[PDB]
Amino acid sequence: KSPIFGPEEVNSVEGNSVSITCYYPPTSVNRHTRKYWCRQGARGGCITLISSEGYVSSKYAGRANLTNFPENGTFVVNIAQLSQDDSGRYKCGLGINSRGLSFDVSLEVSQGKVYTVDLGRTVTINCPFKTENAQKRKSLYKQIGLYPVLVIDSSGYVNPNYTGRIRLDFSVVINQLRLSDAGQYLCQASNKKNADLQVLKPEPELVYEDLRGSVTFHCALGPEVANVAKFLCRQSSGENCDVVVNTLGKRAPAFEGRILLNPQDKDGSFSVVITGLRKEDAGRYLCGAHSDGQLQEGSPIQAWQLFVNEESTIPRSPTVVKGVAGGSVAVLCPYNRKESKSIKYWCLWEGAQNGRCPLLVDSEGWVKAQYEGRLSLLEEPGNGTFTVILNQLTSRDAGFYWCLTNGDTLWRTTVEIKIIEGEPNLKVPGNVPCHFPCKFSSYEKYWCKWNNTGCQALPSQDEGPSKSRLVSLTLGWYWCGVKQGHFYGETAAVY
Amino acid sequence: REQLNLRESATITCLVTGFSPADVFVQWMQRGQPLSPEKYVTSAPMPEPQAPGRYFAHSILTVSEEEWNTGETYTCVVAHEALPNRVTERTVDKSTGKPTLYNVSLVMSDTAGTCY
Amino acid sequence: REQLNLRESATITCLVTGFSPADVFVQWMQRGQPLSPEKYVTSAPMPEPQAPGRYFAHSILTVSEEEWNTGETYTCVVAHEALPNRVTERTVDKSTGKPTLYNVSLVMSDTAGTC
Amino acid sequence: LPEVKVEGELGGSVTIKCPLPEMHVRIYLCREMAGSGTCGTVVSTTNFIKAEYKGRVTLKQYPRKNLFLVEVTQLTESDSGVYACGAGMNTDRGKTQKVTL
Amino acid sequence: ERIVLVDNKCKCARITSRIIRSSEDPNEDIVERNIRIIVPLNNRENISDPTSPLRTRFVYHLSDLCKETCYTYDRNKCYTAVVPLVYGGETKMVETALTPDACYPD
Ligand SMILES: *[C@@H]1O[C@H](CO)[C@@H](O[C@@H]2O[C@H](CO)[C@@H](O)[C@H](O)[C@H]2NC(C)=O)[C@H](O)[C@H]1NC(C)=O
Ligand SMILES: *[C@@H]1O[C@H](CO)[C@@H](O)[C@H](O)[C@H]1NC(C)=O
Repeated sequence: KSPIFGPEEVNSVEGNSVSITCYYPPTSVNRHTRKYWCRQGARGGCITLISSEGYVSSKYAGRANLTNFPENGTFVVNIAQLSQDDSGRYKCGLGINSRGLSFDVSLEVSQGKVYTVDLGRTVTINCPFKTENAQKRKSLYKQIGLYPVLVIDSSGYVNPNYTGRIRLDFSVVINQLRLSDAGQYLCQASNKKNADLQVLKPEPELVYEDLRGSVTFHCALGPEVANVAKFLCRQSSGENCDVVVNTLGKRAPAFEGRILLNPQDKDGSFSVVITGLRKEDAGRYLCGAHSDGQLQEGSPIQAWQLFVNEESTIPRSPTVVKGVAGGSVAVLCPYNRKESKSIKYWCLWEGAQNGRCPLLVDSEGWVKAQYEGRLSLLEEPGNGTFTVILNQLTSRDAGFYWCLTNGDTLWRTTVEIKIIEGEPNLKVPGNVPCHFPCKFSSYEKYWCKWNNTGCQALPSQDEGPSKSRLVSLTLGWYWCGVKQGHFYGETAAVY
Repeated sequence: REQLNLRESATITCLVTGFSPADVFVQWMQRGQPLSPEKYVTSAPMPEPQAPGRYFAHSILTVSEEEWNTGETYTCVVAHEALPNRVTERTVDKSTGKPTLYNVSLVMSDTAGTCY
Repeated sequence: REQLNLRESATITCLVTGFSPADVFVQWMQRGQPLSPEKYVTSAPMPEPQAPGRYFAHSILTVSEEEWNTGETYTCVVAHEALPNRVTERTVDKSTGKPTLYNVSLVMSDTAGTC
Repeated sequence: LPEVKVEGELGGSVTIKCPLPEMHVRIYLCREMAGSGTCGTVVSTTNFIKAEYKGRVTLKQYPRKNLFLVEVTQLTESDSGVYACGAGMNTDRGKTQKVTL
Repeated sequence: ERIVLVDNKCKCARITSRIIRSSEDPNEDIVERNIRIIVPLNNRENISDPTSPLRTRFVYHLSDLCKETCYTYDRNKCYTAVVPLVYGGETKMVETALTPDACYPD
């Protein structure tokens, strides 16, 4: 369908300006075509209300603006002087109206002591007191059925509905409010005075990401709730948070290896990283600490509306590169051609929830304990990718590996290494044996002297298939591997 | 369809499954009269992997590819001492599929538009 | 159509709407290579009625009605400092320009086709 | 799409030249089927030869300049169709070397 | 649920297939084929040649698409032609942009 993404549903009060941002896949055509904001008329197609090419309608004359941000890949339509008439179904898109490439935005304008807080957040209500009497008999009162049906006992006992979260003094403070808790409570002190309580579900922070890419969520919840365990939903049709990742330890089965969770900062703001996004990742992701993990009411939450573009510039990456135990592999990791590398970090996964990646190698050349020697990263194929290798086929190495870079567009492409025991394609350990099958020998079996800084080729048996390869250093860690030239085939570990 | 496109030949397959005595015997009759055993080849019965006493057998009869487009029939007769009256006939034709109905709908409008 | 009924000469107009800055340069090319400037006569950019900062020109080419009736493709080429490759062109001729009849022939085949 | 115009008597034999892309997956000669309007193979890269044209035609492969040659031993005056050579699995629209007799 | 068999932008030919489940059982699910074709009706025979005659006959062979003259401009593809722009005495061949939205240099 259309790769255009915007607010599925805006809303506002009359006389208040609204800003609607629509995301489109950044390409030259998309950056230079017409950007249109039309209104789906009841019978008849769009009547174009505003366009990027200087057009504005009968209305939206001096009320509206349409700015195009090609670099961001977006366009923002601003509508001022909103009215009850300006409510209905609109479309924001590119090119021709009768053409598809668009997104549907449902705009609704609502007619224009109050305390408005998010669900599961602190709030307090004031109730004026007559000072002529020292303390008249007062309690809390609720607006349900024309008469405050007992909501707080005058003795101080908490109602079953408002249990264990209310304190009374005239100030009453209640925290962890659910959606149904708020109401225009009429409190008396009998001196009756009005009040208002409002709960608003936080608006989702739209995130438009690409297929075969990575996304990051920043759950900056209030510090207070900070220490309570946090989680990350994925909101379905009916209210059921298919919990994806949890601070407590819960993990989603179809998200293994990939997802990494940053530890909580000083406050309570941790980031969740997802990689290898697919078309089924499109949906509302809801944060929320509330120890249990399941998104249950009365908890501070933060929302995101991820949209995965199905027309992505990220090229295909081989998802799995399984190999022979004692042999070697080759992992070609794509990166942004525009911005060249800074640090080619290469990682592992601890789990499906924690998953703190362990930079096996870096552009400097620092290597981990078990991969000290038996692992390398070799820039070329320079044109916007590279090739990290890992010889000497240990089993334990099975898992998922991330091709990190500290450039800009941070795709953290993931690759699965399925190791299988079998015949090794090249020969053994030196002192200097080496062997690769004749079918695999169409290339040029080579030797390198292993350096964590840079692989440098050195002389060995440089002939035809000889038993097939071999290594000679007639007069450390060394590599005896096949090379395609541009790209590279497997390795060989000699001492 | 794949092989039909080749426009070289057509392969039809009797596939007989569940016969326990395994002395089954397929035979092809086309144009009401039996075809010579040269055209059709019948495999030996083999045990049903998904069960026990039931077996299975093929019989693939090859034919001119345009004969199949001709519009023939090619019946096949599994005769085996277990079917009710000892013979079972099956027939395949170019139109043996359940009827397909079209739904062409030509929009000659210049308004009503498409959907990406 | 009223002008085409008289069988005298037909006038084909090229409207350039929407541009900005005020310079535009239109050329006419009858079926192939350039028409010589006696023929058409484009005007000068003059602020569009209701679009604050854009303008519009208009170039009119007069041809013989037979010439327009045989079926020649006439092309208007605009050079502006705001187009992609500074130039663009739109051609129109007898049957594309407001034709009385649409004559099509869809011939779809192999509707099946192992896909 | 060229169509060689060959004539021969009842015993006169005709040879057909068609390009060989060296693909060798399938290179074939196809008589025009006038009874239905499509194309039906007579000889290909795997022995299939038509029953009506039984053992009367043969194919030859040459890599010197990529020849596929059809040699017809006999000729029963039966009006030869449009022997359109082609390549690939799809016979009907793989047509190239058009020949009529 | 649609499986997009083909999407040919050279001919506006999209084929998708779907197993529609009318009844609530097996062997009654209709397997479909949703061919959608958009006819230009004003495009020339030679898409890259503006002066070519108008195209009236549109042939679509669903096998050549399942796996060359185009019918419609692709919106992602930059189509250009060459036109002589004589201004002064100096005739110069210039690269006119047939599709201007897609032909902006990067
Ligand atoms: C019209 O069609 C032909 C194909 O049927 C093509 O012409 C060639 O294509 C290049 C592309 O730039 C043209 O610039 C060349 O001029 C053409 N070769 C020739 C004859 O010069 C293209 O589709 C169109 N070319 C025309 C007619 O200008
Ligand atoms: C209209 O199309 C038909 C069918 O292709 C053709 O026979 C006829 O000549 C065409 N007429 C015109 C005026 O193009």
